[PDB]
Amino acid sequence: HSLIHTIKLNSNKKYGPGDMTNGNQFIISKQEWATIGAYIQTGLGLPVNEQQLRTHVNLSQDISIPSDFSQLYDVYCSDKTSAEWWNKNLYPLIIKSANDIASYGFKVAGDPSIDGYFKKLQDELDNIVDNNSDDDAIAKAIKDFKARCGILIKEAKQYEEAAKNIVTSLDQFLHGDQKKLEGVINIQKRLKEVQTALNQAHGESSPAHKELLEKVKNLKTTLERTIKAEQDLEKKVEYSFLLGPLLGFVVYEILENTAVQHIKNQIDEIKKQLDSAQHDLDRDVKIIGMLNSINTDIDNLYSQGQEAIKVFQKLQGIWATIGAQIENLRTTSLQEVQDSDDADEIQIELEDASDAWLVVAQEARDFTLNAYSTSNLEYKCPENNFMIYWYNNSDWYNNSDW
Repeated sequence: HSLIHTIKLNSNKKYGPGDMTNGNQFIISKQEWATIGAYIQTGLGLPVNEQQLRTHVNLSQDISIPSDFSQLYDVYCSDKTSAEWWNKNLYPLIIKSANDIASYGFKVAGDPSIDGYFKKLQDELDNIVDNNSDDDAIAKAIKDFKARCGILIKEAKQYEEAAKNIVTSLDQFLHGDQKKLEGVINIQKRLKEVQTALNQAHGESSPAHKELLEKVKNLKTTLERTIKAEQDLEKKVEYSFLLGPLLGFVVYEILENTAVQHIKNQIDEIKKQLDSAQHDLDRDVKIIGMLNSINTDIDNLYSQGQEAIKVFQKLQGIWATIGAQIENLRTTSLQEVQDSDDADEIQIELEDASDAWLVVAQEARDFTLNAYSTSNLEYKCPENNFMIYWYNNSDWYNNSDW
C-alpha cells in the first residue's frame, strides 16, 4: 500500500509508532492471518473415526476401509485440537493487538470526531512557558503533563506485554504446552510418519494411484503458489470449501483468481473420475490425497508460526521504545523546556508524531474491520457440526450422479 511506505518513512519520528510494518505489509498483516486462518479452518473440520472420514472425503458406504488407515485418527484429532486451541487462545490476541495500536493512536492523535493527548501535552507546555502564567499554574501544568504521560507509559507497557504474550502463545502452539496441547512440530512429525506408511501401503498400488495422487499434489502446489503470490486482500475475510477435502479451505476472495478457477475445474474432473472408479482407487486417492494436503498445510502452519514469532518480537520492541520515549519526554525533555523556556520544537515533534500515529491507527482499524470473526477419541474430539454447512453446500458432496 501507499500507507505502508508512509509508515516506514515515518518510522524515524520521535514519539511516533516506529516501523509498524512487515515487509510490504502492516505489522499486523491482513493477508498473513487470513491465509493461516484457512489452514486452521481445515484443521477444525478433521474427522477422527471411520464414519466421519467417509462422510468427509465423500466415500460410498459400500466401500471397505483397510485397518492401517486407522492411524489417521489419532493424529487428525491432535491436529484438530491444535486448531481449536489456536482459534481460542491465539487468534483473538492478534485482533486485540491490532486494537491496541488503533486505541493508542486515536488516543494520542485524537478521534477524527474531536483533542488527543498530544495536543493536550502541547497546550500544557504553552502554559509552562507562558510568562503571564503564575508559579502555581506552572507547577500544576508540570504535574498534569507528567500524569498524562504516565498513562501513556502504562498503556504502552501493557501493549508490550501483550505482544510478549503473543510470542509465548506462538511458542506453545509450535512446541506444545507440556500438558494437553501437542505442538505443531510433533503433529507435523506424526503426520509425516502416517503419510509415509499410508503412501507405501496404499499410494503406489497401481499406475492410476500414482497418477491421480500426483495430480492432486500438483494442484496443491499451484494453489499454494497462487496463495503466496496474492499480496493484497480487498474484502472482509471469509472462507470457502469450494475446492473440497482434497485441497482444504481457502480465503473466499482468492476464488476469483483465474488459476484458482482452473484448479476448481480440475477438482471437478477428479471427482467425476473417482466417483465411478474402481473402489480401492476411489478410496485411496480421496483419503491419501487429503492427507498429503494436510501435510502441506501443517508445514505452512509451522513456518508461518516461526515468522509470526519474529513479527511480534518486533512489535514488542516497538512498544518498549514508545514507552521509553514518553518517559524521556516527561523527565529530561520537560526539564529542558523549563530551563530553556522554549517548547516549540517539542510541540512540533508531538504534532508530527500525532500524524504518524493516525496512519498506523487507520491500518490497525482496517485489520480489525476486515478480520475473520465467527484411542477412543469420542470425548477428546466429539463430533460437532463444523463441516455440516460445507457438506450441504459444496460441489464435492453433490452425488446426483451416483
